[PDB]
Amino acid sequence: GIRLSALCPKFLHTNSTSHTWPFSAVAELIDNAYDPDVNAKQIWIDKTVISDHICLTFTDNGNGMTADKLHKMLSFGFSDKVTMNGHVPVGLYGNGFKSGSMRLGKDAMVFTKNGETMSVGFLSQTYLEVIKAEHVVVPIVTFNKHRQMINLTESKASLAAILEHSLFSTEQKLLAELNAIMGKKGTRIIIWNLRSYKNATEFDFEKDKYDIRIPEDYKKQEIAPESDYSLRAYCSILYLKPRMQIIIRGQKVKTQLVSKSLAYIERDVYRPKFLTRTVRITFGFNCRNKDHYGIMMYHKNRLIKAYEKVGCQNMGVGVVGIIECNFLKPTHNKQDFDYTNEYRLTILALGEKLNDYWNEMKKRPDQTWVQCDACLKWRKLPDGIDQLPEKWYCSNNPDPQFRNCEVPEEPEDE
Amino acid sequence: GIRLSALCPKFLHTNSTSHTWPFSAVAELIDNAYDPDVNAKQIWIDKTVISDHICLTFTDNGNGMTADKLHKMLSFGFSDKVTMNGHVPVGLYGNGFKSGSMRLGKDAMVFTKNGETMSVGFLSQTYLEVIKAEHVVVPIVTFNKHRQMINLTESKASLAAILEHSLFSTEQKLLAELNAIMGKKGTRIIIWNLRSYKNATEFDFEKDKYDIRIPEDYKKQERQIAPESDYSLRAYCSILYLKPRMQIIIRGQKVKTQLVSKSLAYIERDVYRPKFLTRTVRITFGFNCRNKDHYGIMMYHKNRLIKAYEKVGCQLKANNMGVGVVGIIECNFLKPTHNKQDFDYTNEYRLTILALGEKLNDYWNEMKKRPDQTWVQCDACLKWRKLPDGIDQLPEKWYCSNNPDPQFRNCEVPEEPED
Amino acid sequence: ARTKQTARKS
Amino acid sequence: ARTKQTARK
Ligand SMILES: Nc1ncnc2c1ncn2[C@@H]1O[C@H](COP(=O)(O)OP(=O)(O)NP(=O)(O)O)[C@@H](O)[C@H]1O
Ligand SMILES: Nc1ncnc2c1ncn2[C@@H]1O[C@H](COP(=O)(O)OP(=O)(O)NP(=O)(O)O)[C@@H](O)[C@H]1O
Ligand SMILES: [Mg+2]
Ligand SMILES: [Mg+2]
Ligand SMILES: [Zn+2]
Ligand SMILES: [Zn+2]
Repeated sequence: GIRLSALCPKFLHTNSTSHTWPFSAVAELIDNAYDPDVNAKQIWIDKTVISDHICLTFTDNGNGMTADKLHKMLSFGFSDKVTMNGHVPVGLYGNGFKSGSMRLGKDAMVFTKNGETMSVGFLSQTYLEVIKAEHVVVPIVTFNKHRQMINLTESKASLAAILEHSLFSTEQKLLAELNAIMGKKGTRIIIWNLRSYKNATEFDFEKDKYDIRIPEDYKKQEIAPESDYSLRAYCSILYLKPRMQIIIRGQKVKTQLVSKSLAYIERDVYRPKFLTRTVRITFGFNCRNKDHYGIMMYHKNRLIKAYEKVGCQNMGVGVVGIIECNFLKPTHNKQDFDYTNEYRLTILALGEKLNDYWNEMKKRPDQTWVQCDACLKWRKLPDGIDQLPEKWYCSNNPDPQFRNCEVPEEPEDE
Repeated sequence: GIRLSALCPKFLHTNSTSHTWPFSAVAELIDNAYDPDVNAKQIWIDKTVISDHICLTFTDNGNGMTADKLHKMLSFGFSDKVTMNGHVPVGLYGNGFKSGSMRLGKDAMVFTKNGETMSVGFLSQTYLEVIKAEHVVVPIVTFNKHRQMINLTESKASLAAILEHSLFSTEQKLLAELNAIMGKKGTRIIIWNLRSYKNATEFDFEKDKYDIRIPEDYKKQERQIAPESDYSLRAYCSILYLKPRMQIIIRGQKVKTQLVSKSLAYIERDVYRPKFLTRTVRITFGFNCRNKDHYGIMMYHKNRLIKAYEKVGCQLKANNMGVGVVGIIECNFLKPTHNKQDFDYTNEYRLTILALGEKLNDYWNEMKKRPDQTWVQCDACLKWRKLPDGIDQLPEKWYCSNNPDPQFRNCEVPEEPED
Repeated sequence: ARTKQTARKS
Repeated sequence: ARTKQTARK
């Protein structure tokens, strides 16, 4: 007879307030694709328009979800991720999709295929406001491999809601997105009702069509390094030892390598009292720029903090350190660690070591298109596609904006 | 037929990961007492031991809660607070108690009286682990003014749970805490299983008897010599509210609120008039006479302090500029972050920051005992028991067994030495 | 009821 | 199927 704690729709906004850098939210979605339970080898991040709404999409070729798993994804605190074959999940908290999605936009939808079933999940602030829901309710529709519904009572109600309040008015509209996952397995996340300032999106898509950017009005709370304002630059350094390929705006992201990025590389070790094991550090002088230097702190192969100054905050420059600390704990937005005693010690050690180091030491990739078999029109393709079907038609186009034979061909780049 | 989104117990820890500075969590509990729906005049923050567990307690003489409201309190996202008579609530998110309590400790209990009923609510990670709940369930027990149980099916179950896994193993143990709320109306929050490092709590209670402090290994992350507020709860509580409406008592000694007029010199006033607003924002600029070296901008939101000692303008630029210069501004137009220790980093925040620095620069170029403890004597045993500051009035006859303080509740317990 | 006072010592 | 290639930018 004991009551369950309840979730109010308003909390959805509240849970997003930790992200003050939007890329933190983006990073979270990427992480979920990266994690070994999904095991995606590609993630495509795109900007498109659907039903007159600017949309951000995250599409991956990973394992997908059962319906129940979908529910957990749309629920708070459920995570069951284990290391596989030395692939360690970043995911811990069980909050990352909600916090990220909602930070990016009011409304989000998840289409997933696990190769036995496909499901569609709705997490909308807008929907909840309209129906004046007192609880967070997440519609789910599920289908067999044959496009036949299952779990009908849930599905019927869910579909009715989704069709009515969703971007996608028709069943036909929904399955198109399911179709945009080319493989048997995978997931597509669509987010709309993006944060707008000055009646325009927080993001700037105009300046570089191959990037998602933060407008000039840019630096973090903290001359800004690129990763601060370019998603592409950020994605490059996001993973220390990349296991997945990220495509932004259809152009794949070229990962940096320490070699060819740094000179006078030297190794160092951290042997805290509190730790069983040693932790390596790599110190380098920064080739590309100068102004960008500091420590790169990675946790579980993912980047938490970058360009953090240590030791000498002038004096000591162009110096970079790379360390991975799996013993620290990330904060709510995974952009910092908990400010513990151990964290403090690590920072201290890093500075001393860096100081020692200092004293001691002194063409984008080609686009690809396919021709439609029933227009003869050429339609643009994103990188990272291993296989095309024998014949390709505008109808099966993943890009929402050229799914019609009657859609004029895009000019190639001037 | 659509499914409800679900809360997993593990989330309770997750929600607490915003707070990296323990005080931010404490602050949330204070705000909730401060807020006009509660309207507490006084809040008592204490360290005590119960059932062999160190505990932090937060007790107020505010309006209290109905059973349902208590449920919402133990629920995520429900807030319905409105300004009254110019008293503007701090809370809008609906997450602060959960985020705070859980940051401070694994388990928490809430006792409340609204003067028609009293109810008790349990929010424990430990309880949830032990019964392996897949969902967050919050047991609640509710009573009538006559100490009779009501809403029985829930209470009956709720109660059984509280006794078994709670600190308080008996109906009697529970009612004691309810008693510790002296007024007809009010609330008591008890938090236990506090965070421990080095097999000791993250907090240091022994260095100062009258304070809750963070031990030295202490500066905040942002900071580089540390002002008091960073390591002392009392120091922090002084500056917490711009125009205080409530009295905070820590460890039984009340907290005296700092005043600008008595704290700053060469006070000057400036105005912020940005294009995005229809109203002026006042600013106060002062020189810090007192510790030379805590200076910067204090930014207040809804009369509440969000960040302090933010360095702006020339102060940023070099070692030597702006030192001793303090600014006070309230920004109601900004939005606080998850832990309410910062604002959302938006074009508006950036602009405001820029203006403060320019304005601060202009200013800079332009210019150039503790209160007594009180004791009460037990009528039955004649022992003297220490009393916290802030009590408006006492009953005619007082006995060790009606003591709010948990540690001295029976006459059989030795009288405590005076200082 | 009866009440003393004392000095708190820093 | 048929696939062109192109320079970017
Ligand atoms: N792209 C995806 N593909 C497959 N499964 C996913 C995907 N995104 C989320 N999930 C599932 O839904 C859950 C939600 O992810 P998230 O909300 O990030 O929680 P988490 O990754 O487990 N922990 P954290 O990320 O640390 O908050 C994950 O546990 C996954 O099981
Ligand atoms: N000491 C208290 N006395 C009475 N009611 C309380 C008390 N603390 C919390 N509540 C109720 O419980 C709710 C939860 O508080 P909290 O979790 O802080 O949410 P909030 O203050 O409404 N919003 P925020 O604090 O901004 O997250 C409040 O809205 C109050 O209605
Ligand atoms: Mg995740
Ligand atoms: Mg609050
Ligand atoms: Zn075609
Ligand atoms: Zn006595």
